[PDB]
Amino acid sequence: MSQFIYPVQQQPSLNHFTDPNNTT
Amino acid sequence: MSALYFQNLPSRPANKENYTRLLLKHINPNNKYAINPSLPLPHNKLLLDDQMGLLEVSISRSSKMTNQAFLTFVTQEEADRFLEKYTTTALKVQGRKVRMGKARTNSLLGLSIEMQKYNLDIKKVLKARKLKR
Amino acid sequence: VGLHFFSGEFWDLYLEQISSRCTSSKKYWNVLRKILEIPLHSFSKFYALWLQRIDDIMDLKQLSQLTSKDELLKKLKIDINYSGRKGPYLQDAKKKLKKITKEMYMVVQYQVLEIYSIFESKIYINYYTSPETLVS
Amino acid sequence: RYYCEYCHSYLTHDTLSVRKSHLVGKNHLRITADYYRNKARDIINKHNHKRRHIGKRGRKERENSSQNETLKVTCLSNKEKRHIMHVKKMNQKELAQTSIDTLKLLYDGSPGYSKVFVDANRFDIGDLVKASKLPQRANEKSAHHSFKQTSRSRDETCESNPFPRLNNPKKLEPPKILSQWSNTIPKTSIFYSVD
Amino acid sequence: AMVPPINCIFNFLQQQTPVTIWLFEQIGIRIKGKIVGFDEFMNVVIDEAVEIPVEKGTPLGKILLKGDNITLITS
Amino acid sequence: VSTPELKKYMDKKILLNINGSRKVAGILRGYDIFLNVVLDDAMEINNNHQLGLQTVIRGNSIISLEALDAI
Amino acid sequence: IQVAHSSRLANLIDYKLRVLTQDGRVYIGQLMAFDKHMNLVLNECIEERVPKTQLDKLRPRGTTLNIKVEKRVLGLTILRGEQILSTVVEDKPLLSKKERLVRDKKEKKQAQKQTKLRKEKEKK
Amino acid sequence: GIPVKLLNEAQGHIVSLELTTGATYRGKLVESEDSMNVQLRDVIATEPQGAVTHMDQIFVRGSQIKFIVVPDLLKNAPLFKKNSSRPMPPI
RNA sequence: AUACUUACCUUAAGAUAUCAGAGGAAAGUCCUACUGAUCAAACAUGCGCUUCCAAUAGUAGAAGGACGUUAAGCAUUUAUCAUUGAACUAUAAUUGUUCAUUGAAGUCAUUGAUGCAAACUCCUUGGUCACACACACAUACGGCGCGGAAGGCGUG
RNA sequence: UUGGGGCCCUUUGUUUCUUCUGCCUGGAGAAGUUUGACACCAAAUUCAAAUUGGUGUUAGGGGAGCUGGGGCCUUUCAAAA
RNA sequence: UGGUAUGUUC
Ligand SMILES: [Zn+2]
Repeated sequence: MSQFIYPVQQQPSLNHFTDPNNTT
Repeated sequence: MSALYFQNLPSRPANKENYTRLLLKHINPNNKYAINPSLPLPHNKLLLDDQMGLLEVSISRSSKMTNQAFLTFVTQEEADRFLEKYTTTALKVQGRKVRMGKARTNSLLGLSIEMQKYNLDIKKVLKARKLKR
Repeated sequence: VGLHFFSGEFWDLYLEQISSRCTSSKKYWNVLRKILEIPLHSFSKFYALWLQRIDDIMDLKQLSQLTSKDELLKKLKIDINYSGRKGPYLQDAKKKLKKITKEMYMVVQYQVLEIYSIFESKIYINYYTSPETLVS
Repeated sequence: RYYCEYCHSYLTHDTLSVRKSHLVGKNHLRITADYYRNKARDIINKHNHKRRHIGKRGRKERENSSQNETLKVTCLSNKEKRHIMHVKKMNQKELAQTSIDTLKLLYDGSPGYSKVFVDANRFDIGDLVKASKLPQRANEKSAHHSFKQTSRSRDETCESNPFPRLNNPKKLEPPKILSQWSNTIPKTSIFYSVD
Repeated sequence: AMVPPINCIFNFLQQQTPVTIWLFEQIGIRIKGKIVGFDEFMNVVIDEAVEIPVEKGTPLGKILLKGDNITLITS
Repeated sequence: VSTPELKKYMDKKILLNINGSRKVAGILRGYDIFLNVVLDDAMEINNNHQLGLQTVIRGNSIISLEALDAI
Repeated sequence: IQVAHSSRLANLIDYKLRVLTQDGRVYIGQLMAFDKHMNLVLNECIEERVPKTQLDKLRPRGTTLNIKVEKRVLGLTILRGEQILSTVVEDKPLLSKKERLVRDKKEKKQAQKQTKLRKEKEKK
Repeated sequence: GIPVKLLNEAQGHIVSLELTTGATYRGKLVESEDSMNVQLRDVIATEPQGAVTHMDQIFVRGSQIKFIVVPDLLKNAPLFKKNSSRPMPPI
């Protein structure tokens, strides 16, 4: 296979700190 | 008139004219003779080769004594002054340091300078014929 | 413009000019070592060039291309003037320099993946259009 | 007479028409391409040694090597080095054909785009790309390839594509990382990104 | 249709159209005249030749001009 | 021997430097195997004064012949 | 360096020449080929010239003259024979005369094998 | 002879030639002849006192050439091979 | 691969060492696994031939580079032409000086170019061979270890 | 056959003649050597294999026979004196 | 009695 691959990462499980949409 | 004796010189220059000029460059760089190639060297038989006292060099190809050479100077004192130039720091020709000391026997050209200061030649040639025996 | 996130194409231009014109090849190492710290979008490519270009080192004196002599002896404990059998000593040296590159890659990968994931993934328009265009 | 050392073939009395017809022949052109591919491959992979002039180690050197230790040598097997040198040659080939073309993707809607990036409408190599095409004498290959060619004209104005963002674009592609160092990455991203 | 330069010199002969002949420089004259006959080597003979410094120059009558010198033949 | 390959430059405007200083621009009408060239409506670029209705140039004195048109 | 007394320009293939042209410029490179008109092909030839400013140090009167020489690097050039004025030899070839002989015998073997193969292949 | 044939090898590759007037030209070599007439295309032209311009095509008469610089791979061209054997030419 | 279709071609001549002598098909020609002399090439083979072949008893050095750094080093020198208006000096049509306007070209550079010089760093190259750590030499110097490189000369 | 000492391993694809097995507490094992084998390059059939077209490699040292050349010695023969 | 080139068929 090729020496360059796209990165892959785990989700951080969605509390109120990790929500990018939180406005309150 | 006292000839210095040199050990630990390089033995691969071969030709005497080339060997003398390369040595003499490592002695006194930017000498008159060393920086003009294809000048004749003086042959001074019984014209200083170099100022500050240097009168001749004398090497041989004899397989007993390869690296050793003998520089003879004008007078007895310059022979001792030359050691003074080193000042306990070893001169180096190519990559090897040259140990040097005054010879156990004075040079033949030095004897010619002191004697002028031919019967000697008779004695030396009879010595050579005895050593041919 | 050298610190631009998309400035990898500039550094390709600079490196191909260096590798064609220069005879000495120290300038390529000295440019590529700087490129190794910039958090570019295409940062890995220059890490792969450095890894290949380390991997093709064929003796100890070439390692003075990479950094200085004193830094190798003091920081990484490599002596370039090591006289002896020089094969496995060189393989040990290349293993050590590949480790120090791994830590520097790890730093830059954190920088680049942070900048991409928060910010640069989100910008879609990078160029001026006209005084009548609107932005989202 | 004329003899083509690439093709290894004699021909009859060379006239500029006959010789010029030969040099653009197809069989000749694949053989000539192969020749210089092989010679460039050789002046890369020529594996031949400098002479080694070995000096007698001094005793003062040879004490300090007695201190240090023997250091272990890693050597692969035959089959292992067969596989690994295939892999390394493949990596150098695909790292040589890698080119960075991001800045052409980023400017894909800009007002003067066709005149600078299409590369067929440029003013310096516009005529040359036109001359470069081929005689194109076998059109059966052209009908076999059933795509539309979809050329960008030079006459585009910014009225087309007023609002670029109305579903027309896709996100920028993530930065590629080294596959041997793929466990180096932080495990979880900071924010919860859906999809 | 192409006119080779032999044909143009021969048309200068056949219509007697008066030519200015630029010799190559560092000599520094020009020959005006009319072409009577021309060679394979582009030697030309000139009737009623005038030489001009570089329009008061001297007349020569009829000359043979060696073609190694000639740079332009213009009308 | 062999005629020069100027079949593509016919009937197009062309600038060539005669000797090392003069620069003559005209329409190329014909050529020879010595690279003699005859071009109509010549002009000598310096103001630039026209030569004549029909000129020939001895190709001994031509260096280079770049074409100021389509080809 | 000493060159054989009967060494014509056909012998001096792969030696490093020193070609002198009419405009005072010296071309130095490995000789590859030559021709009837004496126009060479030089492998790594580097052009040198004396600038007009350095030139008056050459005129007849320190001990040794020092001329900074403007050199350009060009590679695999073919010269034109009309311009060449004289050629001198600078350096011997890389390979020794014995080792050059060994290579030539090897190459003759390999070429004869390849044309023998091409013949027997066109027969079948 | 070999040098003129080497110039024929370089067709379609960027060559650089210096004329006898002093000018330098670097461009693709479109056509070359046995007389050394060369036609360069997309040519960058440096005049003797140093001004650089761009020309679309140029035809230089080969008598005026000092030297031509071809690409560097062509030292591996087969016309340089000394020991070489031919396939017995046909009728 | 075959086959078929077209399109483009299908040629400068001549020669193979020289001179002399004997023979064969009065002038010349041709030829002689004929004979002398010269020349040239290859291959063997030699010269007391000539030049060159790097510390480890040490951290070196020699040859050649750098399209390398210090480096904006130190010292000089360069950066348009025409037209018109305005002030201006003046022996002066306004020659000199400054500001603006129209037209024409115009390699980049001024951290450049040119002159001088030095330090430093690094690349390629080599028998880093063997025996020696030695008192030599006027006919000045055993050139009386094995190889290698390059030429000079001689013989077969 | 076993052990000891010295030097070398950058031989960097760990002996580089090829393949296959294999190695640093080691320097090893099997098969092979030119109308042949081996390595690599390019394509398109819609991965690989397949084939066609190409570029290379097949080495270094020592010995026995067989043979070309020189130097020196012996014998024999002929002519220059 | 040929060569190179071209494209079709199998
Ligand atoms: Zn061919």
